[PDB]
Amino acid sequence: RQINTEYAVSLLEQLKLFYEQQLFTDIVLIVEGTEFPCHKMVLATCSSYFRAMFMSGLSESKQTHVHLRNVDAATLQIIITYAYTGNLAMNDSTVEQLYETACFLQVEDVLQRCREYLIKKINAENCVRLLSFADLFSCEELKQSAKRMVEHKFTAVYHQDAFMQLSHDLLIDILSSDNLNVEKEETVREAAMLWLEYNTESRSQYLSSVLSQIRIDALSEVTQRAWFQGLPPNDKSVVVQGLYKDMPKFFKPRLGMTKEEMMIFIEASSENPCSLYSSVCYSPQAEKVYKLCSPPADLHKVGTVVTPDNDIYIAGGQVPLKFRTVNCFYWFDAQQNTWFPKTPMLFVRIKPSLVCCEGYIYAIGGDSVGGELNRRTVERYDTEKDEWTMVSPLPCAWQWSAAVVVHDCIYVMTLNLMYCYFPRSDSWVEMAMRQTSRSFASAAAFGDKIFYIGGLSVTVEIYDVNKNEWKMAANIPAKRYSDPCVRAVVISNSLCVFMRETHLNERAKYVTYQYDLELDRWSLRQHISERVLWDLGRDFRCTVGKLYPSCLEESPWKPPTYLFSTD
Amino acid sequence: VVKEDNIEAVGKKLHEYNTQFQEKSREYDRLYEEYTRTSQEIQMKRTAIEAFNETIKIFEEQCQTQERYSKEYIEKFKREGNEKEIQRIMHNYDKLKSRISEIIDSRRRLEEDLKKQAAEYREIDKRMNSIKPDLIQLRKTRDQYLMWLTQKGVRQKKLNEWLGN
Amino acid sequence: LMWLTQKGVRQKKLNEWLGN
Amino acid sequence: VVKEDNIEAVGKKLHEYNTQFQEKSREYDRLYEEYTRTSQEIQMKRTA
Repeated sequence: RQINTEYAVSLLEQLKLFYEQQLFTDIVLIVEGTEFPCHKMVLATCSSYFRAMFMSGLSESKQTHVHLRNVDAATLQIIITYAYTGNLAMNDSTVEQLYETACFLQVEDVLQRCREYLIKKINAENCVRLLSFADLFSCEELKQSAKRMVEHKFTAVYHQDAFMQLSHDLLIDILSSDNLNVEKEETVREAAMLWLEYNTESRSQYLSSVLSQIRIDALSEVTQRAWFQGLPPNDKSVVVQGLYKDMPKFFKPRLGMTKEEMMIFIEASSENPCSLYSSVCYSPQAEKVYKLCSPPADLHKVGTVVTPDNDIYIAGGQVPLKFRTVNCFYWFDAQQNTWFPKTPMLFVRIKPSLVCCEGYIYAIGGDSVGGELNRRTVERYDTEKDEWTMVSPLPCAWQWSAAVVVHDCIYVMTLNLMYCYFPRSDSWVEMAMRQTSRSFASAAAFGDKIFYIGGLSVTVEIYDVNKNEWKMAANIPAKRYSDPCVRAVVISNSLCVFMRETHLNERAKYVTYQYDLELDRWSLRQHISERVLWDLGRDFRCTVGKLYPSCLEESPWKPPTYLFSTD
Repeated sequence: VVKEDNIEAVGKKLHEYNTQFQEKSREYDRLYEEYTRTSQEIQMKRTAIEAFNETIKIFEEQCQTQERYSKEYIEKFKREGNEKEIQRIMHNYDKLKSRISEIIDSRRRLEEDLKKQAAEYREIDKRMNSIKPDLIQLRKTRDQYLMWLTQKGVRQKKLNEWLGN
Repeated sequence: LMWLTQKGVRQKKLNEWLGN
Repeated sequence: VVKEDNIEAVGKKLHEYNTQFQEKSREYDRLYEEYTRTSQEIQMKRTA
């Protein structure tokens, strides 16, 4: 039936008006001296606790004064304000006490809202505290989310004071999990040692349970260092995705010992012409084809941001016109390998160029043309506040401008107006630029001297920042004139490119190049074969970030050999 | 062409053979893809089993290192009447032996996986060896029919439309 | 042809050099 | 472009190659016509 909602809202606003002037107040709740007159029906039809307390037919339904203990006055006031309206005003300062009061009062709506709010607000500073909270209050979803977050950044959060005050079950369930993102077992060993020495008089009996969870006879990646590295070129990654899989889980190499440099191909293309905005991850070591889910809700024109902790992110976005410009934010995880929805921005960034300047992602322009107050708007990415504070905006429209941080100072070279993009002073001190006013200048983290190869015209200009000098190398080897499909990459902190200059058909000629700085010469690194690597585009996002091949969808879907000579 | 000259009937044959030929090329490149995936499968396995071998070797090295410890620094951990201090090599020995047993079982699992995948690969590898003479024979008959039957009033576009079905 | 046309030799210009 | 890939130079070479190729196709079909006329000639001379 179409239950009337027009009468429902008038009755609700009338009940609120009556409650504000204290009419028909039949119950009086006493919390730590403070009195609150209220109606029994509203508390019953909102909280299952009050419903059971009133429907019992005892003196609680007859006495007008009810003393509620272990309940905060502010939380009870917020609950009543929800009981008489339904809108919840939650904040990061009083969300845990509100959730405690709700679970003590059993308000399904408030409980679910606080649960989802805590889930969508797990950061790397409260992960352990929220995990302890969920363990104390038995919230399985929040507990699992906080456990995954701790496993993702264990080496960064095991120093917090909340980690040493954890219970025994939390320790034995965190250490036993094979999802610990640690490069060496010594980190987990020292974490267990500091945990057991934090409070010795109460944990002296748990030393056996502590030592039984740390893998000592694992010898994951040291045994390969003992015998030799003798294998096909860098085939240690194949052993990673082999020995790990088949393991009794007691000597298993932790997930952090599987993290290996991976080519995160965001908004990439595939052999299928329909999937021209899909995603195919690649390993520059094991030479294997993996699958990726770069588009979350078919979100295109986004901006990949890999943090130093290897956490790929996205900015702005564009859903297919139901392109419908959207702002839904998404964070690519590594353990679950999924995009996490969060607070949307105020400006739709069209394929933005952003980096973690000073460990802090900034929304360096990466928009369109039509107003400096609307587009080209550098913002800030509040990590713990999960907010998007606006900062000094980019003066002119600068598109296809690779954003590269240099000495904790963004040095984004534009068409022909480079500035001193400051991550602290937020100013545009015109920095040494060039004379070629062109964009499409591919550049990755190349250290002191950056190289903005590209111009759609592939001059390898040297970008000296310390000496503030301006030299030049040469050009990309081609024929009469090759097509500039420069894709500057940074594999394991190196000066390389993914030039896809199509020559003799074969989709695009994917040839990686070796850039010299001390010799300042011109060489070639590797040559990605087209037998597996099919159409991938000419200027698509190709970030490089350490990722687990075990968690990466292991799906090649690309037949190698073709063109049989049988005819 | 079974001594026929209806031209239209001879063309209908042409199409029937067209189907047979097309079906073959599809199964031919399918068998090629199977060959390639099986090749990379035994490659990923020959590397995993040699990794297993070298791990068993280094574990035997640790086993004899335990005997070396039974003469290096065991003098100050056995004559004192304590058992918790020796657990660093004594409780790390029995579980190492159990690890040896379970990785031997895992190696047997990988070996039976190898033989079963080799069986399921050779049961179709023999099909490749038998379908290729028939395939080239059908292609030779098609090429022979392309000299006479095609010159009896059929168009190249008609052949392409018969290639689609 | 995978070098001159790749540089920017328009097909119309190629026809002029193919016609003289 | 014979070690001269320099925009205008690369393209001027392309034109020289165009000439060379054109001269050949003309002499090629001319030699084909000569082949055909000589074929019919020896056929008429053998029937004679």
